[PDB]
Amino acid sequence: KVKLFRASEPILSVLMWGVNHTINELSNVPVPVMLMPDDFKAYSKIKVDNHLFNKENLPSRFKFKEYCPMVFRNLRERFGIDDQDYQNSVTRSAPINRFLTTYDRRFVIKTVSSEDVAEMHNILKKYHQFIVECHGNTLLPQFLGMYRLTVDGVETYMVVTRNVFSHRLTVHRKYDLKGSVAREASDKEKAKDLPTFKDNDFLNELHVGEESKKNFLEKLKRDVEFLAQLKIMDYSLLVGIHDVDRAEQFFGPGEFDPSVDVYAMKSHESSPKKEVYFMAIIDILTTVNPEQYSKRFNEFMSNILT
Amino acid sequence: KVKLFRASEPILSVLMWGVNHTINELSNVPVPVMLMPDDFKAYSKIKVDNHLFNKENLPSRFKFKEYCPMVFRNLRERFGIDDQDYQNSVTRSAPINSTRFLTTYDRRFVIKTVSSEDVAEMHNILKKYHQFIVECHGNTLLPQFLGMYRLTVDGVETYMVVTRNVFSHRLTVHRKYDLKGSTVAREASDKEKAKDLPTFKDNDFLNEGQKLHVGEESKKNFLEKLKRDVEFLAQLKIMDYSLLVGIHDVDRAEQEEMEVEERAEDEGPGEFDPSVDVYAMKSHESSPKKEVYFMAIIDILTTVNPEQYSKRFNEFMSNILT
Repeated sequence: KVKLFRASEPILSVLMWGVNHTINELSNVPVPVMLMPDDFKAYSKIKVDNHLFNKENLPSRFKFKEYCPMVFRNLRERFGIDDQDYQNSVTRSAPINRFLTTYDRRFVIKTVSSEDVAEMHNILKKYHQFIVECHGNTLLPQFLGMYRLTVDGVETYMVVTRNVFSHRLTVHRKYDLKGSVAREASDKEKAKDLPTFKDNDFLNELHVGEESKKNFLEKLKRDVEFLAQLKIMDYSLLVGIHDVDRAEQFFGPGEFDPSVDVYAMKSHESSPKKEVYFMAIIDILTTVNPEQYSKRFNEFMSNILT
Repeated sequence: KVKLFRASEPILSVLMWGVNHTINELSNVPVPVMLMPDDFKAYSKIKVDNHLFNKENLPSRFKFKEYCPMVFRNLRERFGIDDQDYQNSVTRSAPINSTRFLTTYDRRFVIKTVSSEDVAEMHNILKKYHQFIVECHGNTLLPQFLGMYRLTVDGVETYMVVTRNVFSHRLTVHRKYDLKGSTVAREASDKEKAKDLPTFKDNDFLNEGQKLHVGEESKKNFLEKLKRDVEFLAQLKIMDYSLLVGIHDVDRAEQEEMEVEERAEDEGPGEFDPSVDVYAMKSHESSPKKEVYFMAIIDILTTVNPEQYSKRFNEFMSNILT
């Protein structure tokens, strides 16, 4: 209950302090009957300027800013995420390795630009109403919070999402898929321990059954169609495969809580390999178009599952 | 759980918010082995700029600064005050009037509005004051300093010093005095005398033939505390403090209470916890009316000399009681 905010970097400690502060503050704000237009233009800003006090892990001076806190708190609720757990995932231990992850791997913390923040504000209302409408059952990124950190006079923007991958299960194959032209992974990329394979890598070489294919493709058509309405493109389908048998060499094989690992789906019983898949849409912020991009994306993702 | 910080004035909302905030933050600072010189020069500053957010009770923009929070946390500890109790006494409901003399809703603590010179003086005296509080284990008639803050609302600064209440947080004061020992005239004004609970002075107590019946055990303890506190004040450049004296009539309270329950109809007793009401003395057994007194030294921040003022203070206050 004594929360030091020890971290590898001052910036991370400031993040921890900041989520802590803002989440607490929000625990002193009543959950409204509904969001109002102003909430979509609102923010909190804090400037800390301490002196000879509590400088073990935190800087003496810094700034923290949370964009649209009522909206993100409502999003958090809609995604079945308790403010307290969110807070604990950020504050109990330094987030880890620009893409970061909370120590418990539940949440991804992505550094962004000023333009991503603007874009976010631009789509936030429609995004929220869409989340409401789909009861949070979506394949889009699930945005949990958005922050601006000012450390040493240097502004850093962050967006917090639920992890596409399991927070426990090891991912054994990564693909990033646009359905696009053509693209592959490099010698530079095929070098890594975790290669980000691509469309050509995948087509060169997913078994969930026809009901799962139904619901997944349903979700996808609805999300990709929403993305085309907002006239967005160049996003991908992030796909990760956990090979159950490979991992076997408290515990639980291929075991996971689908209320937590939200994008996880298991192999059909008559699958060649015992496997768990993770599939979501990413990169929705920053000679074709949405209609063409959206529909092509759909064709491709469709001929990916059986 | 949901603390709204609702108040009569924005300034009070900021105070509630500020105490809540600083105590919470201190909850994430390890309590140390011994206070360091740095702790006596230290402070926390926070600037809040909320835009279209949380603006029902709080100002959108305000600043809160706490002076030397490690030291006042330690003082709180040495005075038997738990941080959470403190924080709750400030946040659960708005502090009430008695700026510039405020009380928490539960009558436990006093919030005084002070000058920047007063804050500066506190800083001059804080190390020695803390040392004294240490070597006397909190048993003192001096003001018991619990925190010191600067609030900024609409560009305007306000400084506050929080103290433990001299009076009981339950037992109601039926008559009060401010005593100095001043050979000079010390009298209550027609203004003050017209008030509901006038604050009487030296010649008011002398003329009224007032005396407080505590019996010698209580009296010796008290005179010993006073002697040491006043010598401590004289050690510094300190003079012109007063003895605040509150008198609570047990019977009179009983009557008031009776009238209350009797109104409700149509529409222990004189006891006190000495760990909470820290300046409180029961009337002696063989004493006229059953009273409870509250006696503390106040006003120590802002021809005769401080040593002399100290001995004279002490003599007058010896004579105040039997």
